[PDB]
Amino acid sequence: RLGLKQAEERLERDHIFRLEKRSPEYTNCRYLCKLCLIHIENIQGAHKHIKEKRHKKNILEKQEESELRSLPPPSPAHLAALSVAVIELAKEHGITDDDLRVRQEIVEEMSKVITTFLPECSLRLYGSSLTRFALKSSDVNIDIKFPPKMNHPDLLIKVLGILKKNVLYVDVESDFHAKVPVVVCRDRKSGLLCRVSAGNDMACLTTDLLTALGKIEPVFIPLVLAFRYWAKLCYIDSQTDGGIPSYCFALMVMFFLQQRKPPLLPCLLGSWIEGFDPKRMDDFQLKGIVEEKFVKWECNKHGKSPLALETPNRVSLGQLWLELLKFYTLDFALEEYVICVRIQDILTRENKNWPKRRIAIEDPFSVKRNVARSLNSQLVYEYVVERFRAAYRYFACPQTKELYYVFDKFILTSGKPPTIVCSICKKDGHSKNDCPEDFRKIDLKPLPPMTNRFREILDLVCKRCFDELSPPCSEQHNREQILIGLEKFIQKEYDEKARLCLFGSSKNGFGFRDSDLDICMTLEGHENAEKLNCKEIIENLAKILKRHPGLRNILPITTAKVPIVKFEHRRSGLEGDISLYNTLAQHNTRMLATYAAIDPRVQYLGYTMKVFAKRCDIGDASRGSLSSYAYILMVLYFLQQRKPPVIPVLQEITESLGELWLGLLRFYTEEFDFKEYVISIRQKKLLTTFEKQWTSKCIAIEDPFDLNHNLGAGVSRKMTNFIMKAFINGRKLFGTPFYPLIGREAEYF
Amino acid sequence: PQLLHGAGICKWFNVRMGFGFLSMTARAGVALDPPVDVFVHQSKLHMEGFRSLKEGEAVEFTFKKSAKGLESIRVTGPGGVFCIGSERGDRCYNCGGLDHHAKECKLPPQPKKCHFCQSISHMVASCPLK
RNA sequence: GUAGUUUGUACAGUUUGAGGGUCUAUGAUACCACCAGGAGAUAACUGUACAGGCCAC
Ligand SMILES: [Zn+2]
Ligand SMILES: [Zn+2]
Ligand SMILES: [Zn+2]
Ligand SMILES: [Zn+2]
Repeated sequence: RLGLKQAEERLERDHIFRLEKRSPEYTNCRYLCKLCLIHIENIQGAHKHIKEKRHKKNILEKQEESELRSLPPPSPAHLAALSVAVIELAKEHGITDDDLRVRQEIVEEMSKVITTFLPECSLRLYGSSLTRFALKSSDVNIDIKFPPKMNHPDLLIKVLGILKKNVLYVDVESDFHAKVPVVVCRDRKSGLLCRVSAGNDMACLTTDLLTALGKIEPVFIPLVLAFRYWAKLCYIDSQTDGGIPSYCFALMVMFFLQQRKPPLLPCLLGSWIEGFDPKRMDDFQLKGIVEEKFVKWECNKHGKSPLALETPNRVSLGQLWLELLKFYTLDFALEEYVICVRIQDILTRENKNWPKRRIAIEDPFSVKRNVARSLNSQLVYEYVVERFRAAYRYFACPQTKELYYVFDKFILTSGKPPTIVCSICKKDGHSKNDCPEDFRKIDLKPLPPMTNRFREILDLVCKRCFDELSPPCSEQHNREQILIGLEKFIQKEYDEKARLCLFGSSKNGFGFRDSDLDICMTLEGHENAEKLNCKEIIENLAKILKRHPGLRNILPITTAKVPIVKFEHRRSGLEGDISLYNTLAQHNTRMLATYAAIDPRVQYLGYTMKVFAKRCDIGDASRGSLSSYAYILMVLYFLQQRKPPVIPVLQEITESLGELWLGLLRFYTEEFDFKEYVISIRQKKLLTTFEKQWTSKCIAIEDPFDLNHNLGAGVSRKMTNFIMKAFINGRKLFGTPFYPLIGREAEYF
Repeated sequence: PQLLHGAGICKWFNVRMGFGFLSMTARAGVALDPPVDVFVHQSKLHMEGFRSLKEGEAVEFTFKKSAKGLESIRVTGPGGVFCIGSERGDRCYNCGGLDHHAKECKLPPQPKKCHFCQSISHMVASCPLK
């Protein structure tokens, strides 16, 4: 009996504990690791749980935590040295009030530059720059307040172009893909970063809240200079790289000053509000700052709340700076609690219905959304805890020289580069340069030299997909005979004004030999279906075709642009459609047929795309992939982007075939960005996803006429990965030379 | 191999320097009465690593005659298996045995018992009678 | 609220990597000397726990 009680001590040595009652899902499991949070079944499995590499990293994590948990408390000489270190960080290159004036001069100069071209726009310095919660080499936060009679991507692009033309604010970037689309630049006079945003008045009100707190308390100004210098010394500040924003770090230390007993900043909502309730705190909407001492609030009756304690209590900056890292390494639960400073009380994840596996912070004036959503990967979070550990290990250890401290790179980085989760795919285990789904990085395997025999093989493979599916002229004769017969039948039965016009699979250039007879109806004296009772015509024609002993498969459909009837000719056994003055679908089909009629290579490449998508399990939208219509659209988009544009833009008004298709695969692997640009015809410009706001969707393959739904907005990103794998295979299986059996070339492909 | 085969037992073998003598009961596939003595070296043992022989174990060899006496050119175990070595490579931490190892071990876990005095109070490296 | 096409980290088993005092040669009658308390170091596949990513209902 006691043998098992002694054997379990080795398990208990690293966080294994037996569970009294069965879990709702982990029923048969009996044991649990505190560090792994994964239920365990039996003792031999627990030793098998000991061998887990996840449990191996967790043990080192806990050992580091316990190692620097018990550093000796700082001496008064140590406190004085820490105070000297934080004031020299704050004064030598950290933003002082003099450097705050320098930042204000920078923003005023940039405002002069912008208002020279955009006088209706107005620049507001805000954010981590102005708040006196800054850093030595911060990025300036600037909001643009503009009249609403303009496009926000258009003004952002214009500001980006102005800054690119400007020679002072160098290093202009167009990061329009983050949670806030921001222009980036670098002020040369200060030599520090600057950024441009617009419309984030919630963060402007938060900035005013923080700056009022700063005019109240003095330790405000050095504390986040020190904290943000640690944060940029560990590369946690890059929210684009899965980190946490600098403004969120400002809010983090504001919550610290709120919660560091005895408190040094008062909260915004409290007991002085008679009739206040913690649960309905989101209903207490706040407003701007009055006299830099109060915050306004109003319910749709109003009032103001203090931002000051009536005595600015003075404690040493070194003690504050050490206990900040104490709080945010060993005292405050980073993931369990949302960092919420609207109330002194602890606010959980489900209280704002947010996930529970990383850090969440709330914007004071945007309490609906989590501003700390950029934390995704668990490994990056554990590295962040490790960097907090390295900071607390150094700064609470006495030094030799004489006590002296300096924010060295190597003491906190420990030589290890930061665990940057991939900013493109947001998946751990690989860096930004290691993203497989990155379109632009697919260049690691340049092609072997293209033999002309290989070119002939590719030409034959691309040609066979068309010629095996090309309709013959006798089918055209049969279809026009069925056309005139159906015209005579509908005229003699339903309405003599009915005239027939072949379109679609008979006449779009994409139909096959046994395709459907898609026929448009026209009425004498009627140029549109709006004047016609479409449902009555559809149902009467359906009844009459049912009465026809020569036409079968009759069925009305109302899901098209105008209601249609699908049927089948019994004698030819040929399916077909009847469409009444299609509103747009017919115009789009006519435009596609005109694009086909401009160059038959469009039909050749499209048939090749259809067959190659079929063999790569992505044949049509009936199988969940891109439609053959979408395939034709992206083919036409490639022909546009293959400069000089092989097809033109109708709305704006000599490569070999196998190499044309291989160049389509090459373009849709690496020469084109799906997440950044739009596959659409309407403009010759490389239409960005930021222009059309389809950054939330995977692939922006947009119809030039059907602007309502992006075709790729119906297509998943894992289907995007599948078709990207198909394109890469076309670069490899179809794009590298091979000499298979005659007729088996495409089958081998 | 060479026609001068043989079989027998291991009379003696030094682990440290790596040679010995075998009591051969067979000579070139023909049984002997009485057995004779044939020299063996560690290099004659067709094994990888630091080859060695356990005294008293059975061996099959191909031998030769030299000036110093009979010497076994190539020596293996019965059926071509590897040899053992003089025995006077780590035990299972689950069970204290070379029979299995811990991943292979499926018996329920054992208390931390010292090997020398067979007591669960202490570990064997801190045994008082060691 | 739920399915769909998918990343990591672990998961149990299988197949390969050190066999886990590994390592170390000194060719003709002797070596094995002198312990840690530690549940075993990768690559591949299968099944998978969990969050992240996505499209539709
Ligand atoms: Zn565990
Ligand atoms: Zn990636
Ligand atoms: Zn065992
Ligand atoms: Zn003992």
